[PDB]
Amino acid sequence: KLVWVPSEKHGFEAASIKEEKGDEVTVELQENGKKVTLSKDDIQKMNPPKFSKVEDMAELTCLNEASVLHNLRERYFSGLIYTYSGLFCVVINPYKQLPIYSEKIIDMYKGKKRHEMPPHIYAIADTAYRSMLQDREDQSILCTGESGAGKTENTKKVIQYLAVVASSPYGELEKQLLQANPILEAFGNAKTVKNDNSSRFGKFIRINFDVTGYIVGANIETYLLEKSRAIRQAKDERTFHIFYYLIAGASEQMRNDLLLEGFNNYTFLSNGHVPIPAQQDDEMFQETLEAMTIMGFTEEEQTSILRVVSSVLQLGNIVFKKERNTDQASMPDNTAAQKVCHLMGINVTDFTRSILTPRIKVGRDVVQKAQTKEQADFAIEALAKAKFERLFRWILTRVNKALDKTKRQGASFLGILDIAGFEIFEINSFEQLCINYTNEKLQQLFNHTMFILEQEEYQREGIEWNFIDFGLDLQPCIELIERPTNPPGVLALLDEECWFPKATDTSFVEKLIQEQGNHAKFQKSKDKTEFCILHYAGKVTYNASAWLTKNMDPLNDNVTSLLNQSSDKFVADLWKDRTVGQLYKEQLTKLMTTLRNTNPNFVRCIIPNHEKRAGKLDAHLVLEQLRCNGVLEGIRICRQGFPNRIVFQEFRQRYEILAANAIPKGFMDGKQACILMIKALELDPNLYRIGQSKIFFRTGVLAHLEEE
Ligand SMILES: CN(C(=O)NCc1cccc(F)c1Cl)[C@H](COC(=O)Nc1cc2ccccc2cn1)C[C@@H](O)CO
Ligand SMILES: Nc1ncnc2c1ncn2[C@@H]1O[C@H](COP(=O)(O)OP(=O)(O)O)[C@@H](O)[C@H]1O
Ligand code: BEF
Ligand SMILES: [Mg+2]
Repeated sequence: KLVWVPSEKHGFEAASIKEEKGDEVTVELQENGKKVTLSKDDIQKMNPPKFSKVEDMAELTCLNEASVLHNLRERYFSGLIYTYSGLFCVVINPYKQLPIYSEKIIDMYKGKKRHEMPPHIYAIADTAYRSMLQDREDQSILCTGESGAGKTENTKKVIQYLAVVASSPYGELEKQLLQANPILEAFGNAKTVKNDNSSRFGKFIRINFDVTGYIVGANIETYLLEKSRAIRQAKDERTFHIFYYLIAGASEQMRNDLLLEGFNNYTFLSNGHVPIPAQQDDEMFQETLEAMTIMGFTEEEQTSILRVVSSVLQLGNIVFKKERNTDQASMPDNTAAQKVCHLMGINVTDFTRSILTPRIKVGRDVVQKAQTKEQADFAIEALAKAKFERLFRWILTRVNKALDKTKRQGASFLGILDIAGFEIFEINSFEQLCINYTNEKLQQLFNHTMFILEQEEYQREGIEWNFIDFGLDLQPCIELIERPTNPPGVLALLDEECWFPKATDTSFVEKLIQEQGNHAKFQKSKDKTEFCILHYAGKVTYNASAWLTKNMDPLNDNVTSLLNQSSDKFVADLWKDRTVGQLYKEQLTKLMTTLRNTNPNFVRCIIPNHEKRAGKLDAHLVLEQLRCNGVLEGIRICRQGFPNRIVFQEFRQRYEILAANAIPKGFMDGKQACILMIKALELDPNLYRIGQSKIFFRTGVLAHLEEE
């Protein structure tokens, strides 16, 4: 007499039905004994105890939100962070070190089928690896989820599994491969209120393989680096790890060399020295230097990199005042300009002139215009973000150079996506639009993949599949963001608005209301810069402040030129060289085109709590992520159809006891044997469907069968 009822504290909770009266049901909570009257439709059927901590939730007889949630909860507290959810995988961040990632465990998963061993990331990495050789098709592992859910941690475990199994211990390439993320994270990761090691970029790591299956090379593409983090940070947050590593670690000689001057003497360090618990910045600096040594970065490359990190900071120490009774920019103190110019290998007078009085061509004449304090601050800020992303791109292209040095492309690859998941913030700027546009494509991919896997399964069994593409639901929303013309999208109207002379951020929004106002996935807010978009996971209020500027990404042409002709060979290489929106759409088209031609493996990461705590599972927050992931839409769709499918030999062996009379003494066909057991059970012909190898059942039909 036990059931699942909705719970404000636990999401769902065990309770027993004491009295029924039509739709009204009076339950008694199996925790505190408190009486609760609620509707029959809020009540959720509970699974037999033989399903306690079930490794694959597709095995559940009663498929419901309450049963799935409890299955993940039971596993999580038993130390079990991995759970298979039929066609995809779920990972709940333990926030503690688990002993599941040793050399013994790697060897145990070598060539094992998904069902042959307990759930692990190693098994996803192995099944995709074996399939790549067997089927001769490219693979992908998609580690999705919120900030601090476990995307980076899992992505790296796939790398360390494959660097062991697909090795030619480890070997120069595999040793270097394991150093890519230590380097990239030093420059692209930061301490955030959500994650002490948040990825402030997204990546798709492509590992290349020999016909035999040996790692032959690798390439990494990065997306959306938060270059604005170099300038200023929110309360209790840090810039990229590298500034703290360098300042904390650098030798007495290095400090003097690169003109480094402590945590409190830099404006680009908004909160001074903020520490990362259980981590020392000086230790991490040595750990980063070591990784760059393994990757083959010469001491000169290492030192020129730290010299750029130092100049990025100095830029954010230059102070502009105003000439008396004018808006005109003045630099009364040359101290910072001199220090940064010594580092950038450029002339200080030529730099000062390039920031305060830049020469601009008008045709045919050239206007030397004096800048306002505001324009010069924007120019120095714009240049510091631009230098930093150009330093990340250089470090990245050098890592790729080290990792594809063999001039070998292989017969196949295994792509590993680790990009930022959907998150609604207080301010959702142009970057959030791009991140949320990306997830509209990654969720359409997942939805459509499940739709193909099922369409193919239903066809094999010869059972009727009356469903339209599950990916098509996310299509109008995408068309509101991309779509070049007929109704032009959000980005298309931005690109067009950036060309208008008098154009403003409000101007852009007014034009957006005028063009997309009555679009299904559009809503007017309630501020003249604000607008809403109804994404798969939820309504997001976007603020269009400085988007026109963000899409244009302007830099002072004069200083970029000086840097292009720097006396320092490295700085010169950085500045060796149309919209931000158009360029990102290209990156996403190219990534989606890649992913669409690989067999995808989904690894849905779940954050247990917003506290960064071990053994604390926030039920309603885990529920909120399964909704967002598509898990709850999945539970619904499979409830609608046939969730339980059993093979004839397994149906007979499992339920021989009940229909004892139906099976006559002798040899008989599997399909034939079951028909008679089904007929003896007097099962409704709407509840079942006989397939070519498995019997398809509606939800709770097999639960009824579960009796002794
Ligand atoms: C019946 N089924 C299950 O795995 N049921 C458990 C389950 C489904 C969904 C969310 C869940 F939590 C859970 Cl436990 C297997 C194939 O069915 C799927 O997996 N479809 C599916 C469709 C979706 C459609 C839209 C959005 C998400 C979706 C997710 N998924 C087939 C199995 O017999 C063999 O693996
Ligand atoms: N499987 C795991 N085992 C141990 N710690 C983990 C695991 N997954 C995540 N963590 C913890 O969570 C933190 C955030 O993980 P991270 O992968 O960087 O998140 P994100 O999904 O934002 O990339 C890590 O610093 C670590 O403490
Ligand atoms: F913090 Be996650 F890596 F976006
Ligand atoms: Mg990450």
